[PDB]
Amino acid sequence: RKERDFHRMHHKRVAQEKNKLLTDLRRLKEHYAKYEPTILELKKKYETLM
Amino acid sequence: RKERDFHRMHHKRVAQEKNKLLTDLRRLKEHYAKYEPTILELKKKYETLM
Amino acid sequence: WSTQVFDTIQGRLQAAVDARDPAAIESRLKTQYDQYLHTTNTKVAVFRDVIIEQDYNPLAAADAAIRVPTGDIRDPL
Amino acid sequence: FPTLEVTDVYCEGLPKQLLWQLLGLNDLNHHLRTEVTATELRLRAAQDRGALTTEAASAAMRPFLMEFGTHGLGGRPRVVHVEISNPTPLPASWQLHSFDDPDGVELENWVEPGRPRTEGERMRDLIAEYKLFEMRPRSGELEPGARCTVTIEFRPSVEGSFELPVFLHITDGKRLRLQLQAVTTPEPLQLLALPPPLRTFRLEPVALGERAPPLQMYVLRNGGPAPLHWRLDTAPLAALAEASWGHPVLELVGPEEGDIEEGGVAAINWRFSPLEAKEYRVEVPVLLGDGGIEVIELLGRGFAPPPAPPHGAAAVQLDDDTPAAALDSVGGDAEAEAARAAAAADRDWITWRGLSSAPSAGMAGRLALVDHDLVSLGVTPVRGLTRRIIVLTNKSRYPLAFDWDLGCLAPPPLLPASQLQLLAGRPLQGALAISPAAGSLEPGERLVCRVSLHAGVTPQVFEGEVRCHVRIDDDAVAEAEAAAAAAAAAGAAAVAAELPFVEQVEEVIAEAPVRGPPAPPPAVAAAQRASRLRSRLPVHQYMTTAVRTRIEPLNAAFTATMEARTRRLADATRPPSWPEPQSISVTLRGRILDERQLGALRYVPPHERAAARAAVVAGAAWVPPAMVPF
Repeated sequence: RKERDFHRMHHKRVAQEKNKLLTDLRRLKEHYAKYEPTILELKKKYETLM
Repeated sequence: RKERDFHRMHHKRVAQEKNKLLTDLRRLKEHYAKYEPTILELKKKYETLM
Repeated sequence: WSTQVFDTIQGRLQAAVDARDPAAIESRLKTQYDQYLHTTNTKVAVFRDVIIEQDYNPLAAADAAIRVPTGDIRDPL
Repeated sequence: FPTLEVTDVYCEGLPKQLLWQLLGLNDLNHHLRTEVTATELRLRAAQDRGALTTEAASAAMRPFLMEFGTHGLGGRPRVVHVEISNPTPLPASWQLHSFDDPDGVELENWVEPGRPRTEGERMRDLIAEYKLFEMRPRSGELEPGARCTVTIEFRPSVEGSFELPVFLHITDGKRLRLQLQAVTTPEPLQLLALPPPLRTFRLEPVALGERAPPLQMYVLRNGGPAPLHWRLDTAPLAALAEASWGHPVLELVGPEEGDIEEGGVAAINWRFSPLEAKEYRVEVPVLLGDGGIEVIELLGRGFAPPPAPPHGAAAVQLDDDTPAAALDSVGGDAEAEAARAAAAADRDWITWRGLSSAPSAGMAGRLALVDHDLVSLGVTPVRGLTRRIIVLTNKSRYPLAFDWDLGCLAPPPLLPASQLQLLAGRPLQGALAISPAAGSLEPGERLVCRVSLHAGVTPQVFEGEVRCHVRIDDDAVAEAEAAAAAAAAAGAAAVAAELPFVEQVEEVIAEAPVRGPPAPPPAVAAAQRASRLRSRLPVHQYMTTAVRTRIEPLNAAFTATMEARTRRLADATRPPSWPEPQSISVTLRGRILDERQLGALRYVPPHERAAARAAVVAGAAWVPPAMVPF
């Protein structure tokens, strides 16, 4: 039981850290999907200019 | 004993997944850092072309 | 959670509420309420927590209630 | 050591011999029977303390392939019933284990295995997600001689290939890995039945100077996908003939091409006529409708018989079958008996210790039982009429229509002795018949069916499969229902006789005040009230009209619950009986042998040499003479 509890908390804390990384990844992805349409619009203006 | 073995294998697996997620997050940070200079570069080229 | 707890408790609630005949329920509640009516009409006053539990014992109604046992819960685990 | 044995395996529409061969159960039974198990102790030690890993265990455990072949997408799932028994007196406890699958551990807020990023583990995880491979009993325990009836089922719902390793893990004993290998094709791509014993077909050794080499039958099955268009290139055989001083060897007798239907049987006859005692390895390709090789290797040897005595000094006629002395007598060559033993392990299911040749598994859910599956017709003379009996029993409470079909064993449209030329081009070179072609059978009624084989002039060895189709007798059940209806009508007539001319209101014409149904007697009203209060709608789920108007989602939930309660009645009202028609099949193997070959016991298996000698010395097989033409 002692060994089981030790491995339980190691596994759980690792899983929690993985979930935190996933949330951070979501945040950055949203933050830069905000920027991407500006690049697309500049591309359209560039093409029209040529 | 079954629980401790189970938690050991899944602890190792989630640690590996966390490491992979960290590497992917670094690559994503690189790409996002590549994003923002493109807006400035496109703006300057747009001005020069027009 | 549904199947282990709620389905089990509702299934045990049924086949007990269903088992109870409506006529028996009516007769039971009638005996109780007529006992209360008789003690109200005879005695000058009615008090809770003061009854003699001899002429009128209302808690028998609570005794004659469906009791359901318990099994196991998955959410609490 | 407490071990296990597979006695028999049942699957839908597949020969028992073919299933045993595909699962390679000979090797499994051998390994589970005898092994020192030196490394299995280390394997158990690693299983303890959690050191074992699936990949390392598979790499070190020598997996055995559980081949389910290819399945068309959306086809019926395939079920495998395996009977596990204890040969050893010690009771045997066994635990099918696979670390990917749960090991009896309670999961509480533990994230499911993440993105594997390796396609092998990914395929394993999709198997786990969509229950593609499932074994029902999981862990079990058996007393000596018990039967467990394990079931393993595969669900062809996803596309692509799938390999899942599990291992038997007997508590005290050997631990063998089984790799369930299957592919589910979203598109029809023909894949011929390709078991390892059939890929390298071990030809039975034959006499060097045999007047007529025995036709040997090779059976091809379509498998899961669309019907298979096969064509066999004779060019390698022609090259062999050219190398062999222009003599025909390993000749094909049937058609060069053919079109096997889905789940069908096609038989091809080979003539092995050797010129030396050396091994004759010949490799032939099989071109399918779509591009494919499916190459087949044929191996045979030379018998090198004892020199034929001159007529003056011939052995007069009026040695034990079991010992290896019999094998040595059937071919003096050292490797001829080795080839014969290899062919026996390849095709003769009788010699396999584990197999029981009994219905065994599948007791539940089968409409009927053949008392003795895997029946062997005895070795027969040239024009021999050999009969056996097979009894069929209806376990179902419903009548069963029993029809008989022959895959490649059909007679040409018994046979007249003079006109045996009709047998030309026929894979069997015989006429199989069964006394009941198609008969109805009441529940719990056992029927005797006489299977009779009338052989032709060409010596042959056949290992065919005969199908029996069992269906629920709609005519019989309808007749029973009609009889019940007639009885009800008679009872109604009796009631009418009791009460003369009971009035029934035909219709109503402008009943000026609206008249409701007549009031039931108070006791009946109370009973109807109690019936209504039964199946009362649950308290937490009953939304009053006010609450439904106030809260739309509660109104939608109430409507959904009403729809569900209405739906619940339909399933009960539907008669769940009348299961699907079931096709059982029995494998028949026999040896049509020439008189010379029978007298010399040239090709009789050692298992039946006693019967062969009996039939030679004292006439034990009938030869229907009929009437001579002249």
